[PDB]
This record gives sequence, C-alpha cells and structure tokens, in this order.
Amino acid sequence: GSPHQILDGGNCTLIDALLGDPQCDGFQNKEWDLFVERSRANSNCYPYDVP
Amino acid sequence: KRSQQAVIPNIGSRPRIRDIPSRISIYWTIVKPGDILLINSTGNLIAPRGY
Amino acid sequence: DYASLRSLVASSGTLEFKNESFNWTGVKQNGTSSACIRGSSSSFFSRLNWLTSLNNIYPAQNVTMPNKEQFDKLYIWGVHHPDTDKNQISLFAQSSGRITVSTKRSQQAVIPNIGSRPRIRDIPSRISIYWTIVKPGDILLINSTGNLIAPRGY
Ligand SMILES: *[C@@H]1O[C@H](CO)[C@@H](O[C@@H]2O[C@H](CO)[C@@H](O[C@@H]3O[C@H](CO)[C@@H](O)[C@H](O[C@H]4O[C@H](CO)[C@@H](O)[C@H](O)[C@@H]4O)[C@@H]3O)[C@H](O)[C@H]2NC(C)=O)[C@H](O)[C@H]1NC(C)=O
Ligand SMILES: *[C@@H]1O[C@H](CO)[C@@H](O[C@@H]2O[C@H](CO)[C@@H](O[C@@H]3O[C@H](CO)[C@@H](O)[C@H](O[C@H]4O[C@H](CO)[C@@H](O)[C@H](O)[C@@H]4O)[C@@H]3O)[C@H](O)[C@H]2NC(C)=O)[C@H](O)[C@H]1NC(C)=O
Ligand SMILES: *[C@@H]1O[C@H](CO)[C@@H](O[C@@H]2O[C@H](CO)[C@@H](O)[C@H](O)[C@H]2NC(C)=O)[C@H](O)[C@H]1NC(C)=O
Ligand SMILES: *[C@@H]1O[C@H](CO)[C@@H](O[C@@H]2O[C@H](CO)[C@@H](O)[C@H](O)[C@H]2NC(C)=O)[C@H](O)[C@H]1NC(C)=O
Ligand SMILES: *[C@@H]1O[C@H](CO)[C@@H](O[C@@H]2O[C@H](CO)[C@@H](O)[C@H](O)[C@H]2NC(C)=O)[C@H](O)[C@H]1NC(C)=O
Ligand SMILES: *[C@@H]1O[C@H](CO)[C@@H](O)[C@H](O)[C@H]1NC(C)=O
Repeated sequence: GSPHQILDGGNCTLIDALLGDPQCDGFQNKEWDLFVERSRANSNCYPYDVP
Repeated sequence: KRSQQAVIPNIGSRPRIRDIPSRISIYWTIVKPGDILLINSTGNLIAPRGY
Repeated sequence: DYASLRSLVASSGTLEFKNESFNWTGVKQNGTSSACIRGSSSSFFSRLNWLTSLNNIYPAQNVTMPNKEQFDKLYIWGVHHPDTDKNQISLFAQSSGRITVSTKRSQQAVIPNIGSRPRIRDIPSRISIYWTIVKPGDILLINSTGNLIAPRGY
C-alpha cells in the first residue's frame, strides 16, 4: 500500500458505499487509487436493483 | 432474489404470418441454488411447463 | 441509439430520398414550429411529417406500404413527447398515445412520456427518433393512435 492509495472495503460494496449503507458510513468523502472489494461483502439496507 | 423482470403487453396490428396478426415475446430467467422463482401475473402470460 | 443510426447512415453513403404517398385519413398534416424557421416563415423537418388533430378529432391510423422493389428501404419516424397533459389533448385529442411500427420480421412499440424538460429555443417538448428497415418482399405497417411523427418517404 505504499505507492498507491488503497481503500479496503469489507462488508461494503462500492455501490453500497456510494448509496450510504449503514455499514458503509466510514467511506464518506474518501479518495482512492484502487478499491478492493472482498468476497464477504453484503448489503444491510433496503433491497435495490441497478438496471 | 437477485433479479426482476416486469413486462407490459403492447396491443397493435402486425403483418399476418400464417393468418395471425398477434405476436409472442419470449423471455428467460435463471434461478441459482437457494433462490426462489416468483411469477406474478394479471394477464398475457405464457407460462413455463418446467425447467 | 444515436451512434447506431449515425454509423448506418455513414456506411450507406447516400441521402437519396423517394417520396411515398401514405394514406393518412382525417388528420392535419404539415405541422409547423416557431423554432424551425425556413426563410421568414415557420417550418419543420423536411423529411418528417407532423400529424395533429383536425376539428378536435384524431382518428386511429392503420397504414401499410409494401416493398415491391429489389432493395432495402429505410424509414425514419418519430414520437412526440408533450410537456403537459393539456398540450397532449390540444395536439392529439387523447390522453395517451401508442405507436406500433411492424414488419414481418420485427416490431417496435412506443409510448410517449409526458413531462417538463428544459427549454431549447422556447420549447419544453422533445421528439424521439426511430428507424425501421424493410427488405424485399416485406411490408411496413404503422398503427398509431397518437403522438406519431410520420415518414414522408424512404
Ligand atoms: C390494418 O391494416 C392491415 C393491412 O395493412 C390489415 O391486415 C389485413 O387484414 C385482412 C383482413 O383480415 C387480411 O386479409 C386476409 O388475409 C388472408 C390472405 O388473403 C386470408 O386469411 C383472408 O382471406 C379471407 O377473406 C377473403 C375475403 O373475404 C375470403 O375470400 C377468403 O375466403 C377468406 O375468408 C383475408 O384475405 C390481410 O392479410 C391483412 N394484411 C396484412 C396483415 O398485411 C389489418 O386487419 C388492419 N387492422 C385492423 C383493421 O384492425
Ligand atoms: C416546471 O419548472 C420549469 C423549470 O423551472 C419551468 O420552466 C420554465 O417555464 C417558464 C414559463 O414562463 C419559462 O420562462 C420563459 O422562458 C423563455 C426564456 O426566458 C421565454 O419564452 C419567456 O419570456 C416571456 O415571458 C416573460 C414572463 O412574462 C416575459 O418577461 C418575457 O418578455 C417573455 O414574454 C419566459 O421567461 C422558463 O424559461 C422555464 N425554465 C426552464 C425551462 O428552465 C416550467 O414552467 C415549470 N412548470 C411546468 C408545468 O412544466
Ligand atoms: C463484517 O461483519 C462481520 C459479521 O458481523 C463482523 O465480524 C464480527 O461480527 C460479530 C457478529 O456476527 C460481532 O460480534 C463482532 O464484533 C464482529 N467482529 C469485529 C467487529 O471484529 C465484521 O467485523 C464486519 N467487518 C469486517 C471488516 O469483516
Ligand atoms: C390500430 O389500428 C386500428 C384500426 O384503425 C385501431 O382500431 C380502432 O381503435 C379505435 C380506438 O379504440 C376504435 O374506436 C375503432 O373502432 C378501432 N377500429 C376497428 C376495431 O376497426 C387501433 O386503435 C389502432 N391502434 C393500436 C395501438 O392498436
Ligand atoms: C400479484 O399477485 C397478487 C396475488 O394476490 C395480485 O393481488 C390481487 O390483485 C387483484 C387485482 O387487482 C385484486 O382483486 C386482489 O384482491 C389481489 N389479491 C390480494 C391483494 O390478496 C396482484 O394483482 C398481482 N399483481 C400483478 C402485477 O400481477
Ligand atoms: C402537406 O404538404 C404537401 C406538400 O409538401 C401537400 O402535398 C399535402 O397535401 C399537404 N397536406 C395537407 C395540406 O393536409
């Protein structure tokens, strides 16, 4: 993680962070060079469907 | 549990093929293990006979 | 789909147009707009016909055109999107329009969307543009109860 700014998303998908998931409250107003999505990511808010 | 498809029929005259001015639109869906398929219709439904 | 139509027309290589006499009944053709100014008077697109109501009546249309020639024909038509319901009643005498343009191999059905849009040249309305291709031996059927911008040829 030294040369590139890396944002780790656990329990939080990028779309969930963008929308404002209750578990995604720590990603507000954050910048990155690589967003790492984990296999344990889940949603805990209203069900949604991006077309 | 992961996808939705909503369709509304369209009424109008089409050129006759074998003396029929009506048509049929074909759609498909995939259900993974642990998922459930829900069909909710009020009309114009061509149902599946199996999988 | 702007890129698709642009690519089709660019790869075709011609703008040759042949006028066809469609049989529209009980309507008012040759609509005009204040934004489209030709010379000094109001005008519209030359290759597209605007069909409004006549005497507060818009009869349903069912128009056919066969392809008796030996090449493909491209028809460019459109759908009007009035800003408000009052505009829709004042232009097409109905509340909702339905357009169905079909061949023996394809069908396109379209419903207009009423709503306010930002004013370009003092007009809060829009026009969506669609196209259809008719091959030899095929037939083009246009069935519209309203909101139809008709083709003037192929
Ligand atoms: C909108 O307009 C379209 C045409 O653009 C129209 O579709 C046409 O409908 C007619 C009438 O139903 C169809 O004619 C039939 O076609 C076949 C082949 O000929 C036959 O099944 C029928 O023959 C019967 O009728 C004859 C005349 O009485 C009898 O002699 C014979 O024994 C049969 O009883 C008949 O000719 C025609 O094929 C279509 N054309 C198309 C689809 O291109 C449509 O009906 C209009 N829609 C409306 C009014 O809602
Ligand atoms: C929904 O909201 C939209 C957005 O706010 C709104 O659209 C606005 O409608 C007004 C209606 O008057 C537009 O104002 C006109 O716009 C142009 C450009 O300025 C001119 O044609 C008009 O000027 C005439 O009228 C003035 C007022 O009397 C006179 O001073 C002048 O001399 C002219 O006679 C007038 O300013 C406005 O531009 C739009 N704004 C947009 C599209 O961004 C809409 O009406 C709202 N309601 C509905 C039901 O859609
Ligand atoms: C993601 O959620 C899991 C599952 O809740 C969290 O792991 C533990 O969850 C249990 C409840 O099942 C809590 O009691 C623990 O306190 C959680 N462990 C902690 C907070 O260390 C997990 O922490 C969440 N976050 C990540 C990054 O995996
Ligand atoms: C398709 O064209 C037909 C033929 O004109 C239209 O059918 C007419 O519909 C009006 C409005 O409901 C009725 O008053 C007429 O009696 C109908 N004519 C008949 C049954 O011969 C039809 O509306 C057109 N439009 C669509 C979208 O199907
Ligand atoms: C989804 O299925 C339900 C099954 O009940 C439908 O609900 C019924 O809808 C009819 C028609 O409006 C009503 O008369 C019944 O009272 C409803 N039953 C209830 C509320 O238990 C519903 O209409 C279906 N929706 C669609 C889009 O097909
Ligand atoms: C519309 O204009 C054309 C010529 O561009 C004319 O042939 C046709 O009759 C007109 N339709 C009317 C006046 O309804």
